[PDB]
Amino acid sequence: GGRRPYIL
Amino acid sequence: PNSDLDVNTDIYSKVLVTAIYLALFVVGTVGNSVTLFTLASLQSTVDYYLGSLALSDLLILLLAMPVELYNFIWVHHPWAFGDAGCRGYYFLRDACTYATALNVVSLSVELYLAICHPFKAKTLMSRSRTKKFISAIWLASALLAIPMLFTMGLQNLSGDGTHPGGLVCTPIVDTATLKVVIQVNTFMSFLFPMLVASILNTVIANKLTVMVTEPGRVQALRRGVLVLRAVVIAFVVCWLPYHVRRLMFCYISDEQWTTFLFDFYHYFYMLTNALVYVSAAINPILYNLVSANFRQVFLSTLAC
Repeated sequence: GGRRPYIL
Repeated sequence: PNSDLDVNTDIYSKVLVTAIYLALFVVGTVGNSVTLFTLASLQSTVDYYLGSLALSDLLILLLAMPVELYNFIWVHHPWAFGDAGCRGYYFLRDACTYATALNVVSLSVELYLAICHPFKAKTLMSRSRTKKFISAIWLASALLAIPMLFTMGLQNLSGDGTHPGGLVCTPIVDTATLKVVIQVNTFMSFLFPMLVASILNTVIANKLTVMVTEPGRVQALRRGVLVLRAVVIAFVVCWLPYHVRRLMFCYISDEQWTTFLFDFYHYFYMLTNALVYVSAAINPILYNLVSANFRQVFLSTLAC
C-alpha cells in the first residue's frame, strides 16, 4: 500500500 | 502538509529529459515546418496526407510540449493552465494520435491502390475529394477524443481539499470508467489501425516484389513503401510504452501501489513521453534519408 500517481 | 503530491524524480534526470525535449522540439518544429513549405496527382494526393501528418506533429510540439515540460516533468503541482488547459491538453493529444493513425492506414490503402490497380487510380480521387478525406479524418479524430473532455478535469488533492497547491490535473471519473476510456483509445488509436496498416504494408511489400516502362515510377513507389514501412514501425515502437503506462496507471490496484512503483511510474513517464516527441520529429528525418528529390529541396527551402 502507498501513493498512487495522479498524473496521466 | 502539502507534500503528498510531490513527485521525487532527481534533478539530473529532469535536466536530461528537458535537454531531450528541447532538442526534439528544435528538430521536430523545424523539421515539420519546412516540410509543409516543401509540399507548398498521386504524388500530390500523398502530399495532403504528409501535410496532415506534419500538422499533427506541429500541434503536439508547439502546444503540448511546453505545457507538459512544466506541469508534468518539473512542477507537478499545482496545475497552472486552468480547467480548459487540462481538458484541452488530453483532448489535443488523443485527437492527433487518431489523426495520425488514420492517415497511416489511409496512405497504406492508397499506396496499395497505386500498385495493384494503377488504372483504377488513374482516374483518381479529385484533389477536392482527398482534401475532404483529410478533413473527415480530423473531425472523426476529434469525435474519438471527446471522452477526454469528460474524463479529465481539475481536482484539489490537498489534505482538506482546500489548499491551492493541491489543485492538479487528473482523471475525475471512477476507476472503472477510466479503464474503459483508456482501452477504447489503446484499441482505436493504436492496436486496430496499426494491425491493419501492418497487414497492408505486408501485402504491398510482397506485391512490389511481384511487380518487379516509360517513367521512373517504380523508384517513386519504392520510396513510398519503405518510408511508410519505417513510419509504421516508428509509430508502434514509440507509442507502445505510452499505452502500457496508461494501462499501468489504472490497472494496478491501490493495495499493489508501493513507493517504488510510484517513483518508477514517473521515471517511466519521462521515457514514454520522450518517445512520443520522437514520433513527432522522425517523419521529416525519414523523408530526407530515402527520397533524393525531397531532401535536397528540403535543405534549399531550409536556407530560404
